[PDB]
Amino acid sequence: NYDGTEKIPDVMPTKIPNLLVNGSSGIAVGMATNIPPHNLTEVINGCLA
DNA sequence: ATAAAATCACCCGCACAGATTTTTTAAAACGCGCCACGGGATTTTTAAACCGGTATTTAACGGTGTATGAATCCCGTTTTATCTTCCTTTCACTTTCTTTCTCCAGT
Repeated sequence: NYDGTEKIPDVMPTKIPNLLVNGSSGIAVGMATNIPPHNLTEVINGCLA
């Protein structure tokens, strides 16, 4: 952490494709993102395919 | 000094609706000119009124069976009369800045 007295995970070991099913939206310097949500069953079927 | 409840400015990308701002275009206008058109004075011809008569074609009249016009009752629409308001304006007051007049200690 900032004081060097704790530990924080670098990334989560997720079982869910969260990015596609929930989307995202943010504004940065020189760029931006905009992603719509989706349906979980269709994403799972696509991953299996 | 402990409790209860509230409010606002800016940064970073991107897409779009709305508000100016040039730019182009069609209508209105002006000056000059010429010839198409209408006025005036003869020739010509034909549309309609007038006499017949005849042969149809219409309107006024007497029964039935409706469709609608005036009256009543409402509710959205638009006018008109009637309140409050923010900028213009001065203006007497207040405040604040600039120059001047002394004091005055020192030598």
